[PDB]
Amino acid sequence: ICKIDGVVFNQCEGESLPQPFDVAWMDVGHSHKIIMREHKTKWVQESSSKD
Amino acid sequence: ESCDEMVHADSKLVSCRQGSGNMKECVTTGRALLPAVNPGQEACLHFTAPGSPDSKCLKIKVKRINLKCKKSSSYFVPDARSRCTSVRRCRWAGDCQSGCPPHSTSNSFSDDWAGKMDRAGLGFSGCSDGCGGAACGCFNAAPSCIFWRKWVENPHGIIWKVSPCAAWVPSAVIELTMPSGEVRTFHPMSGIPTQVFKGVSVTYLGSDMEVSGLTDLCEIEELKSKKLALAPCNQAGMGVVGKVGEIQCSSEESARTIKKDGCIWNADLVGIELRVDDAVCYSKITSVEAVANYSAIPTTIGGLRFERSHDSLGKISGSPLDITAIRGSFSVNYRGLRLSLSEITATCTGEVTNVSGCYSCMTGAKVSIKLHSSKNSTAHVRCKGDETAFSVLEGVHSYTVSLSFDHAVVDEQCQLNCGGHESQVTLKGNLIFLDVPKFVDGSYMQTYHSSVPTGANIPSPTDWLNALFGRWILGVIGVLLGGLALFFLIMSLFKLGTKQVFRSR
Ligand SMILES: *[C@@H]1O[C@H](CO)[C@@H](O)[C@H](O)[C@H]1NC(C)=O
Ligand SMILES: *[C@@H]1O[C@H](CO)[C@@H](O)[C@H](O)[C@H]1NC(C)=O
Ligand SMILES: *[C@@H]1O[C@H](CO)[C@@H](O)[C@H](O)[C@H]1NC(C)=O
Repeated sequence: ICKIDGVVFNQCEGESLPQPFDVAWMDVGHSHKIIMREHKTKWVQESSSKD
Repeated sequence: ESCDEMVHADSKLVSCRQGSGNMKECVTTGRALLPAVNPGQEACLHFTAPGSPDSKCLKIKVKRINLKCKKSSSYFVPDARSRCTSVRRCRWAGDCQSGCPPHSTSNSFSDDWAGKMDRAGLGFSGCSDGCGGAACGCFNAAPSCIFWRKWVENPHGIIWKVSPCAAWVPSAVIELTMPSGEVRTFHPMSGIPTQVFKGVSVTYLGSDMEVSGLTDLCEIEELKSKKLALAPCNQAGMGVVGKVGEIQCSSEESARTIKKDGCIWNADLVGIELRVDDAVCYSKITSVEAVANYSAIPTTIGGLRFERSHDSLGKISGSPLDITAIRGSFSVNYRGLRLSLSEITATCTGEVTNVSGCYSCMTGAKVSIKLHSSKNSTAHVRCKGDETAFSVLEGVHSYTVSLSFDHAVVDEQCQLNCGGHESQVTLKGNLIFLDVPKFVDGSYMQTYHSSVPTGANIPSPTDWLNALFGRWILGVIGVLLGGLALFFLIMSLFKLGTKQVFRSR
């Protein structure tokens, strides 16, 4: 992966056109997104008052 | 260069016509056989037409005779890693009441896992159990459903090419040149067709040479680093785990990616062992440094010395000491070919101006012949003892060929003819004799050895005592007188020495 919607990600020597690529992503509050492939999730209820 | 071992098996076997107005040919089909030749020779195939006086030839060039094997199968084995994940979803429904998979549900993907990718590959999605309570993540004393998916990856992308074989039949290279002008090369096998090029189906024959340490060997090679090795490899898809033969795929394009549709794995290639909602996967796939002895390019097992010969469609070779095999003849087949014949040959005459070489030995005696004619390559030399045919050019040039002689002083009169006109030539010169070279350290055999002339192994009385005399009676008398004088002097010296040793002790 070199560029995502006109955003520089890595340093490559040959560019091309955008291509559909299935990949997961998540936001943490920064500008750009973070894509990941190997991740372990855990669902906790905690009986919070927000639910 | 030179040529020998003529056949002329199907002379005058054409059914042509006027030839498009002036002269042409239609077809020349038959069957012939070429005997064994030494590495670095040419086997000419001269045709004879009933109408045309002369025709062209077909030279067969052999450079190396290496010990290779056949190609039973071909596949690529990529490198794999250990990747896995897990989840800790709560039941919260009637899905994880007692058991997560009712009887056979293995597709544990609720449209959320990362398995639907092009870089993941394929694997086995299992399930596990969890605990209950405030510390376990839920609010019910009941086990939870924990699903896990494991898959292999290949970050680097090392590609290997393995080709199992258990024949190891002799083979060689052939640089064939057609009489029309096309020159190509191909690698024939011991009894296997060599992709016949417009009728010519010359094959190579062996002598059923025995082996000593060739039982389970393959030709596994590497593509990126171009590293070779010799080690017992696996068999076709039906294999056993414990040695080479890990997850394969269809082709080289399917080797960088471990996706499905071409990749085949049997069972028990990746282990999983979880303790508490972790699902950590350990590696059990053996690397390259886990197989048996795993010989490399430098191999000296027995008399065979396996090397890496730079060649197409094959990178495995090897050459033991001089074997001097019995027969290595070929089998040339004909299906269809034509050659343009002019039938307009005119007067031509040549002569001999140089003669040199060895005795009846490996390289032979090279004799250069000079000719002059108006056509391009209308010539055919025939003489007693040996027959040699070659090609010339238009005009006057120099051409060097080699012949086989069985006499020290080569002084005879051969007949030379270029097409239809014939003439006479003569040879006069001095030749030498060279024996079979010996073995020396630092030098190893490259391809093979065919044969060495070791029949006579005796000095001929005619050639000997020739340069010492030249007159012969005078020389013999002088040598005898000198020998007698030297013998008398040495006897007198010995008598004086014995007299000095006896007395004055
Ligand atoms: C190489 O394989 C094993 C590895 O130790 C060894 O015992 C054997 O003698 C070697 N040669 C073979 C199998 O030809
Ligand atoms: C014959 O061979 C010798 C040795 O190379 C060479 O000097 C001489 O020119 C040759 N003669 C002809 C006629 O080719
Ligand atoms: C003879 O050989 C020369 C080599 O260049 C070739 O050009 C020519 O066409 C050939 N045939 C002739 C001269 O009839």
